[PDB]
Formats: sequence, C-alpha cells, structure tokens
Amino acid sequence: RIPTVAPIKLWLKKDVKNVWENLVQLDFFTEKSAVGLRDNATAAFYASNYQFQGTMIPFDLRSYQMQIILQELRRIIPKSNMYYSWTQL
Amino acid sequence: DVKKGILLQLFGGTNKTGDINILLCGDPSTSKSQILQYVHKITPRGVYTSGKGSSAVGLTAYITRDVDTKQLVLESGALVLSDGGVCCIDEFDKMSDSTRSVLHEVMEQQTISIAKAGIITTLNA
DNA sequence: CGATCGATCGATCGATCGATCGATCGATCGATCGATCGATCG
DNA sequence: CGATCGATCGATCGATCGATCGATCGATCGATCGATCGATCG
Ligand SMILES: Nc1ncnc2c1ncn2[C@@H]1O[C@H](COP(=O)(O)OP(=O)(O)O)[C@@H](O)[C@H]1O
Repeated sequence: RIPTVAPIKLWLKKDVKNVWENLVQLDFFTEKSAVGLRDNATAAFYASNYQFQGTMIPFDLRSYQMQIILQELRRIIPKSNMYYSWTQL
Repeated sequence: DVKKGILLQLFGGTNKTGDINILLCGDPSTSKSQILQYVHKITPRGVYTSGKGSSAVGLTAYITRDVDTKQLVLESGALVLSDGGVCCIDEFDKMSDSTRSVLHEVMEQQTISIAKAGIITTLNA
C-alpha cells in the first residue's frame, strides 16, 4: 500500500522467537489444554511425573490459545497505532 | 406498524430531476395475503403475481422484431404494466432463481436491458 | 526396620476421521420457435 | 396475382441428470490422570 518509487522490516523468523517467548510468559497466550496451577500436592506430583507432549514438540509447532480476543484488542489498542487498522479482520 | 409502512408505500417518496418496496415475513396464518389483495384493488392498474404463476418473461416484456416492418415491438409485462403503480408478489421466496435474478436491475435501476439475437435495448419498469 | 522414586497398566477426555445420506448449484440434451424461401394449388 | 404446407439451421428456454457439499452414526487412537508396584537407601 506504500507506492514504489521510480529509480518496513519483516523481522527474521529467528529474532521473532524472543518476542514469542516474551508473550508466552506474560500470559497473553496459553498452551492448548494448560491446566496451569494444580490444586493440591498429589495433583502436582502426578503432573510432574507425567511429560506433556506440548513441552516436547518443537518451538515452532506448539499449539496455543488466546486470552485477549481481537474485539478486546480493538477496544483497548489506541487508534493512533499503525497496526490498529488490522484489529479488524 | 404494518399499516403505516404499507400506507407509506402508497404515498411513496419523491422523484427528482422514489419507490418503496416492502417484504412481509411471518407465519403462514397472519393477514399477509389480505393486505396485498387490498393494495392492488386500491391502487390504479396494480398487477397480482405469484411465484410459479409468472416467468422470467412474465415480469419482463417480450421484446421482438416485426416480421414485415422490422421495427422493435413489445408485448407488455407485469413490471411494465404497473409502471408507476404497485406490483403484488406472493410466494416471493418460491420465485425461480432466474426470475429472481432479474429483480436486481429492476429494483435499483428501474430498467430491463435485454441482449439477444438481433435485439439490443433497455426498457423502463 | 521403613521412606523415596522411577517405571507400568488401566481407564477416560477429546480431537479426529470414515461411511452414508439427502440437499444445492450447475452442465447440458431435448423441445420449441422463427425467418426466408420453395412447391402445389387456385 | 395470391393462399397454403415443408424442409432447414440458428437461437432460446427448460428440465433432467449429475457434480458438489454439509450433516450424522460408528470408531479410535492421541493425550492425560491416577492407581499399582517393583526398586533404592536412611
Ligand atoms: N391480525 C389479524 N387480523 C385479521 N384477521 C386475521 C389476523 N390474523 C389472521 N387473520 C385471519 O387468518 C386468515 C389467514 O389468511 P391469509 O392471511 O389470507 O393467508 P395465510 O393463511 O397464508 O396467512 C385470514 O382469513 C384472516 O382473516
């Protein structure tokens, strides 16, 4: 949509890994069926004994679900933001 | 509310240098048919039409070319007879897709353009 | 003498798929129309 | 000089079969949770 002139960076897939790690920790994302904090010690024992597939599959293919739906983003995100126009489908 | 809008249909808008169309959706026992019967019997030269009772050339006038004078002639149609009036269509859902298709130009541009062998012209409806 | 741990099995949630069916959009073979002219007749 | 059937080929419509698609019944293994238990050492 920016016209070409007669004679914005796409960040590398490796650099985006840090951004993904940041967002996964700040709980904007969540693993597909993440139970999260278990209720009691016995449940924590059975959880730590088991090995979830989501922790074994590669960083690029872990399934996630979203906590802030796009509508909430359009409510919150300022319209002065460059990427705001994409808060709609 | 049904009374007002259908009355507002008879009043109409204001054409300038205007028609209002209404659809009735409801269970098949509530006063739908009776009002449409009244409208075409209270408006000048209204036409009563149904889904299977009409065709694509039912609302559209059959334009043909004369066999001796070779001029263009028209044999009238439901949407041509009721020019300036009100056309009542029952079972508007059950209208054939081909018949339903030609409504778009009629409802928005009030014209019927036909392009067939030897005939290229547009009408007003 | 018992307290800690790493492995195994049964059971269950669920995410998914194959077999089957009737319903929706469309290609297209068949019926009809039409336009000029020709052959028979008055 | 005019009126009545005939054959042909393009053009149009339409109806019929078919291609395409969303849905449910039957199944099942991927993922996980908990119980079982054999093994290890304070
Ligand atoms: N609100 C109403 N006022 C008067 N008559 C009504 C009303 N609702 C239903 N009816 C009666 O129910 C019948 C429905 O017939 P009609 O509306 O013509 O076709 P349909 O049965 O398809 O709706 C009419 O004969 C009408 O007298």
